[PDB]
Amino acid sequence: QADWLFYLVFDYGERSNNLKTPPAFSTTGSWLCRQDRFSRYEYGFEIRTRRLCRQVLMYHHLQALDSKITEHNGPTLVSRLILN
Amino acid sequence: ASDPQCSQNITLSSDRFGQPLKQLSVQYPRRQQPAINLYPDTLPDKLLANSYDDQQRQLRLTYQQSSWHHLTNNTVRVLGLPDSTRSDIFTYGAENVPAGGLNLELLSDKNSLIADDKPREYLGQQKTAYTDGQNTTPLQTPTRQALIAFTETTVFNQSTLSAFNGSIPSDKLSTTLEQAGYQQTNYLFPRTGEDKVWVAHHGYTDYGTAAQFWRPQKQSNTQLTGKITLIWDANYCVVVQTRDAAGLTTSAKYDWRFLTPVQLTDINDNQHLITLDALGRPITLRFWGTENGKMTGYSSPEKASFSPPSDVNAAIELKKPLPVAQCQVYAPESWMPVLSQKTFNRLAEQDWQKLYNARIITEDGRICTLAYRRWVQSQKAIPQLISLLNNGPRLPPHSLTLTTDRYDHDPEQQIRQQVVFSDGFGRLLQAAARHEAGMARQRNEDGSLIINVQHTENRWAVTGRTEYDNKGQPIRTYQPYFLNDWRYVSNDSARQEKEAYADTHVYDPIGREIKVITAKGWFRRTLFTPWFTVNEDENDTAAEVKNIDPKLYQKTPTVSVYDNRGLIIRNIDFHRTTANGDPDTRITRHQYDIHGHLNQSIDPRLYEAKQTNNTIKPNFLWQYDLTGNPLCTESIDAGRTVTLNDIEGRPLLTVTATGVIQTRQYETSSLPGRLLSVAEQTPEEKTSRITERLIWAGNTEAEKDHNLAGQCVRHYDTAGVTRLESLSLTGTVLSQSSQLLIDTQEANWTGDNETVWQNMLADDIYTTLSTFDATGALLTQTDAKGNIQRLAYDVAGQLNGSWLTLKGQTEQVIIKSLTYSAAGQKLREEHGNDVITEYSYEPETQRLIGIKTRRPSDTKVLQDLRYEYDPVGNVISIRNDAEATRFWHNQKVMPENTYTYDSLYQLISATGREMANIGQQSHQFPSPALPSDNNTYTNYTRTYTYDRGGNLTKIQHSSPATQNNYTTNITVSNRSNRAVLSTLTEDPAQVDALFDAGGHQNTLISGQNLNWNTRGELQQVTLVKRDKGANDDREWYRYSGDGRRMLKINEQQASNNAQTQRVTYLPNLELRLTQNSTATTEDLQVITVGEAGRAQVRVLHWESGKPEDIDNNQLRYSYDNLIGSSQLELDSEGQIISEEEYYPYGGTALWAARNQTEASYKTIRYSGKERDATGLYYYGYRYYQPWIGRWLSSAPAGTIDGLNLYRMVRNNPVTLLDPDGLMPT
Amino acid sequence: GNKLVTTLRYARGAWDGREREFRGFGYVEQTDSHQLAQGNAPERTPPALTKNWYATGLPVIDNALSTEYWRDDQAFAGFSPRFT
Repeated sequence: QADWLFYLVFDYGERSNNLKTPPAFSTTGSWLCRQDRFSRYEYGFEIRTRRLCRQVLMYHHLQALDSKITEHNGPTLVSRLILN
Repeated sequence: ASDPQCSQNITLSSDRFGQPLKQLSVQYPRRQQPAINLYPDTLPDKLLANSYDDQQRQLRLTYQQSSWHHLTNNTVRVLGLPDSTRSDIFTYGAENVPAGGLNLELLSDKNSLIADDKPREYLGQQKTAYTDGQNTTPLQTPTRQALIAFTETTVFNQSTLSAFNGSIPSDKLSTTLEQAGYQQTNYLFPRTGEDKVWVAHHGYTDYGTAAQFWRPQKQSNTQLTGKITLIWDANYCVVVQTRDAAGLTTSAKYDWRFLTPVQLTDINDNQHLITLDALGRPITLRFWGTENGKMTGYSSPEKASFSPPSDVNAAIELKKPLPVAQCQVYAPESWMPVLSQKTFNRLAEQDWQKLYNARIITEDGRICTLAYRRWVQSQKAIPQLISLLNNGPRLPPHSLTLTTDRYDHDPEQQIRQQVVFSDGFGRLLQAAARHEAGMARQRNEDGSLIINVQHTENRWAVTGRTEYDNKGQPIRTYQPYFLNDWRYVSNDSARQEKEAYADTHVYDPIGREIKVITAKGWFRRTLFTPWFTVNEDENDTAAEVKNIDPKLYQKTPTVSVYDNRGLIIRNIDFHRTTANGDPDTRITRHQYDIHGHLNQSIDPRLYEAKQTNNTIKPNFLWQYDLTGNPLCTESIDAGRTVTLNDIEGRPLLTVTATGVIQTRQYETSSLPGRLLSVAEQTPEEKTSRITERLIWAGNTEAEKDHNLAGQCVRHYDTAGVTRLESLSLTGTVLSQSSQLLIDTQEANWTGDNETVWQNMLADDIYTTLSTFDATGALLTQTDAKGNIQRLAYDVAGQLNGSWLTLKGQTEQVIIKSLTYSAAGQKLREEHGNDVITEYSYEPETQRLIGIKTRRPSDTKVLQDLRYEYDPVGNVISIRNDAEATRFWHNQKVMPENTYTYDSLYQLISATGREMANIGQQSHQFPSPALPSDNNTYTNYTRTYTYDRGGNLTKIQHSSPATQNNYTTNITVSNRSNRAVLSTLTEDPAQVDALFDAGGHQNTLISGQNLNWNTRGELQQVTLVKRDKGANDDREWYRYSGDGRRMLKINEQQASNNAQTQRVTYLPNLELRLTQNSTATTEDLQVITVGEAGRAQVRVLHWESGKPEDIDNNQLRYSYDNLIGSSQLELDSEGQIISEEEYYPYGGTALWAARNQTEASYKTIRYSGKERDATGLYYYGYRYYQPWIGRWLSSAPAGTIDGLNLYRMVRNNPVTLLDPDGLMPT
Repeated sequence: GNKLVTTLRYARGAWDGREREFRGFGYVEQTDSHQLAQGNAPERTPPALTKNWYATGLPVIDNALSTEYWRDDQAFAGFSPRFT
């Protein structure tokens, strides 16, 4: 993560999106399994998908960009969309 | 159905990567006139007759040649990197169009119109100079990064160099072009036998390296300018500290969450700061910096804490002493109703989660619109929710700005609060500014407008209100008004409240507006055909609506007739002076060149003369370079002007219409390239003088302390020197000085030593000071002697009162109070002499339709003027219902002044009341009648005769009561449109002899000649010519760099009046020194408040020679009529000192005063200008001549219209005004 | 309260057959109509029609479409495809 300044993150349910505080860049949760699970077979094998994106969010590494920012700034949330 | 215009674009050839190597743009000619015209019902007979022109029937073939680099191999693929292009045009007639038109096979054929290798006009070529970050020498091929060093383009070839005519020798031209930065070279796509062309190089970049990411390090707009630089931030993604060639450096800090600069520092080290909210929207700004090395503003946030509210109501109610400006509140969600605590308590407290899970209630309590409607459709709706939503008083998405102008210790001026509402399409619905207490429209809680008004302290000026069609076009607009709220008013009630004023916009299927319907009671309308556009004004459409009977304007539209390149070639006007006659169809003709630029233009009068006498030239003739710059212009009325510019586009060498040679010295390419000086000479002079010189500031501490870095601080011109002492943080002059040249000195600012310039300069030097608020509004002003003004503003930032103290004196109130309409027009003004003016408006147009001035202590009406108008806006009548005035004998009521116009809105006639003894209008202003004279005033009428060229030729004046019957006869050249009175000549063949090469009139009357300077301002006028050793009575002037008059010097040479009347013009101060050649007779300092033509109040202060019947520190209040002409001048107690009526063309119709001593101090008269003793009144850039109505000289300003030498306001002096001369075009 | 309505008509569409895919509609007719709010104007911006013809790649239709065009006898000859 130190090699990059910006990050585009797709949340599949690993973190709460009903927070007043920002969602974590890196979390301990796990994606949520959707009700409408489905599969495709046109490639000769089953490709089954069980998840969908819940939110889309951007983070910027602010110390790499600025320099005077508190060390816990790699995962700094800038903006996000809620996909309900 | 027929005769469309048609164009076709044909790719002739392309490479394997699809790039257009060869391409032709085909413009087809106009189709042969058919038997049937499908639209004549609404046309004049001559619109069909004059619909066809040669310029509409040519086949125009514009051909492109091109090439691109392609870096293609196994490891790199970079395509489409252009390095060359050429454009040429072939022309053929209508007869050369192949049957069936043009297409690619016809064109690719060997013998086609462009395949046949015949000559064509070269329009230009361009080249790309590629680099590698090391060399300035262009690469044969580009790098992977396509780094471009610069762009080359053609500017000149022999057809454009010939355009310089005789203004420069060919030896000098070749030298000059290289000095000017042009390179003579070959063609990218040459043909056999072609000559070399000149190019300009621009857009220079020095690039960094891969390690720095491939970013620029240094750049220059052109080869001749200084390079500028910047610092890349640590990650080469952000620009830091841009820096000028002069060492002027800016600085900034970014909010890295948004990569958006938030802290900005200028070259004078002043600072601006904003912050951003969570979404990246700017929220409120702060500023600080120094003005005289001393810090001022709000400073940084830690010095004066402030937290922007999220609440619009709190914002509306915030206190004046905020340490911020432009405070923002955003409410984009206001359209979406929100759950209240009460409905929560009655329902959601137990069921919140059901509605939340049902996606009706949002995280913040807002109510979903689409999900809610679905909830209802599904029949799951709940009555507490239904009521909550139905009763939600939602407003369009909006925001509020709290505009402040306060700083430091001063919170005194109230915050300007503006709420703006947008629609759901991102368009602007309206905005309103909190205004002052007064009447306003009322509203109901459902946003329902009530037209009736009531007084309130809480009202906002609602403006720009617009309703849209959801494409973004207005379909309806509303007039401005005051509302006793800021909240948006429902569009439904606005439509219902018929008494409210609004306009309707009617569009065709394209979206072009074709009918405009106004509240005024009439409408505009237009017709489009492939060849012309017909603009029907209100007076024409008024014929259906059925004041001069609109039959006069029936079918008299203004019509634009186009060529087949989309340029306007004919301007067709229909001139009728009677509704029962035929129009004189007037067509202004225009010819475009091969580049589509105007080639030449001529009016109908000279056009027809030209047809029988071909030695008569156009009003305009033009020449252009290959980029379209106007290298040369020539006019039969105004002479020939030629200019050669630099690469940036600024002049280097120019020759005026009068032959004056001027040249400009700029800083070198290692420097910023700013102007340093201008030198000039007439053809007869061999050594030029430096008439302009600029001493530029750098980046030093002293310059920064006074905010002068990068500014020109010493400006030497034709009058003297202007010097900046200090600028404000708002960019205004905080302090400046000025010193003028001694009468006998010339502007020749040579050498490098200020001592010399100081010896050239007079010892009369002054400094003025100004105090500003944080937005730059003027709060106070100290003049050259020490007289001090103080201003007050309303919440909207408009002047709402004014005070003045003379040096050493107690402050006087000049304006007790001032207030405005929703449209910002003066509504009421209360003067310090206990005189009150009320302003009567027409809501339909928000036009001033009347002026009422009273002296409330005896409720005396001093004036009451009403203005009546036609459908377009020509005043057709003015009537003053007030008592005629104390200077009149046995007369109480003045007659209505009527005005008659023709179909072109020319003033044909006017009537009114004039002094019985006014006599002949001339250059000599009459004595006033005094009240003891028992003066008789009489009725008059005056008729204005215009020719076919739009020139005034005769003024027929009559007054049967005194038989003041005479005609002013204007003789106009029969070759040009130059004109003089019969006084100088009756012969149209000799009129031209009364003008110089540049169109400046040579003489006023026999014995009174006009001595013009090199720029066009009049240098000197002879008033009394004497012979042999006698000295002539003369008036001479000194003007500044912008033509502003600095001095008016009237020198009387008579042995019993050897006297100099010296008037110096200083901002807001007139220094009027009258002295005999041996002794001062009078010395008067006039300090003014406000502007002439805007009811300016003046105070007369004497240091010497005050008359026995004159008070010192005397206040003089000018009351102007609708056009700025001074109607009355009142004293400090509101009594009438004097009055004047004017003829429409600036003459004097009526003139009287209480005391001729007092009358002698009134100089501001017609349309706010002074009546110069010469009879030729100076307006910026030119002088007004009342017996002609066409001033004295021309201007380069006329272009596209095809206008003559000059005329006053398109001949409608009682409706249209142009005090600055900005109208011609 | 102002509302816009747009309605499209389709004609002459086609299927590829050989590569078995939908090719498109040879003719698309789009009408735009300004149903502006009552009480606003005495008249609405008159409606507009856009008539578009597209290549489908099926020459039978692409050629047939030539007779559906608005006609002008005084017009220039129309176009035909070019292969190179």
